[PDB]
Amino acid sequence: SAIKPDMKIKLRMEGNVNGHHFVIDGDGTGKPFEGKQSMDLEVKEGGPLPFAFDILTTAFNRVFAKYPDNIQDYFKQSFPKGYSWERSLTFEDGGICNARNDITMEGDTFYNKVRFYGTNFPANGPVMQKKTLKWEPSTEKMYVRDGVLTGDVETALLLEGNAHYRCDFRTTYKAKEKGVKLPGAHFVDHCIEILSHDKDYNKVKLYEHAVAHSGLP
Repeated sequence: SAIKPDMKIKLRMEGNVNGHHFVIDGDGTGKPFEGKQSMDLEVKEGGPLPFAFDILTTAFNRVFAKYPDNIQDYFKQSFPKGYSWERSLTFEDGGICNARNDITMEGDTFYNKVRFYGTNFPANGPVMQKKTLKWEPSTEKMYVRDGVLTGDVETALLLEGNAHYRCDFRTTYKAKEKGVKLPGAHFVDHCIEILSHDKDYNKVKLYEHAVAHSGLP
């Protein structure tokens, strides 16, 4: 195995939401085989961000997911050469984002080149007014569509005042190496949380736990 039980994470995100430019660096560690990761994020340019930090967090690697023996693990078999993903996020009030990550490995470290582009967020909506509290736990449906591994998430952000703000994500995943075999259809359960933050979310500690399963308990 190329992948160790303890791996470092290095990340740079460049992006624009509703015209606002920003650059965010990340440093972290995780346990690929237990499906757990945490990372420290720091806004380097464009802070304080004028939109809900929460919209970025699913962009800050399905290598961090506990896969049982009976599901093909496309992500761990992609290394050391690595893989990319592209994601479209569609929010219920017309906000739309496109994100991508190119993931590489050098020694004990995953490097992440992340881009995040958002537009059409209404000025009076929860993203631009900073009314989000968290992502609900979610299930990602994994299947093959025209020869490409595809994940669908139907999820929601909890808002201030007991309301939910619905999001649908579609992610396409592509190994750099031709001839990594596609998996069968399956599920990955996700829980993402902000563990700590400073006043304007210039510094954030982020955690994710993910488990692959075939639907049964």
